Amino acid sequence: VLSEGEWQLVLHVWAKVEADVAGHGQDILIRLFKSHPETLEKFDRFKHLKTEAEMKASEDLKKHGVTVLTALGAILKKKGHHEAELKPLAQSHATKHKIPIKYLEFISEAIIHVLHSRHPGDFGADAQGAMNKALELFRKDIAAKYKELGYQG
Ligand code: HEM
Repeated sequence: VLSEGEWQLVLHVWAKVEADVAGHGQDILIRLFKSHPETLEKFDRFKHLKTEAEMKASEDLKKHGVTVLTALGAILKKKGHHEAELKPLAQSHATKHKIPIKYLEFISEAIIHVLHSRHPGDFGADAQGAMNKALELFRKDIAAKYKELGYQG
């Protein structure tokens, strides 16, 4: 359970992200795919991209980055009361996209790296710790739905 003070830190940096959703989403997916190449293989849509320059040039990758960050933003702004938003996401990522919880850890590390790069004055250690807690709460709740469905592994 995050405290109100921890949520305020999370949402204050998140408000900065919402000024350039697409730029952040590109940086976060490119970092995920470079750091953890197994993740790129889950996207039939992107598995043709072989270089960071090709990733940066892909408008369809930039579009998906916006989709991802808009869904994450809607979850964060619920401050934990996010059951309605997580249900469908867990369901599609377990049963259709086949994404292991570990890959949600990896994309959480990529988000935190990008926020620190782009927003260092609003992403000191207090805020990094709070964002880490928010993203762990996301993963915990998705993992419980995966387990329900037979995918926690
Ligand atoms: C913060 C974490 C994430 C969020 C909020 C998120 C969000 C979304 C949303 C909103 C969609 C489209 C609606 C749907 O299918 O449910 C989607 C699609 C998808 N996601 Fe995620 N996602 C996340 C992490 C991941 C990770 C880590 C992977 C792979 C490693 C992944 C793989 C996919 C795939 C393969 C699709 C379908 C893309 C396509 O072919 O159109 N997601 N995601």
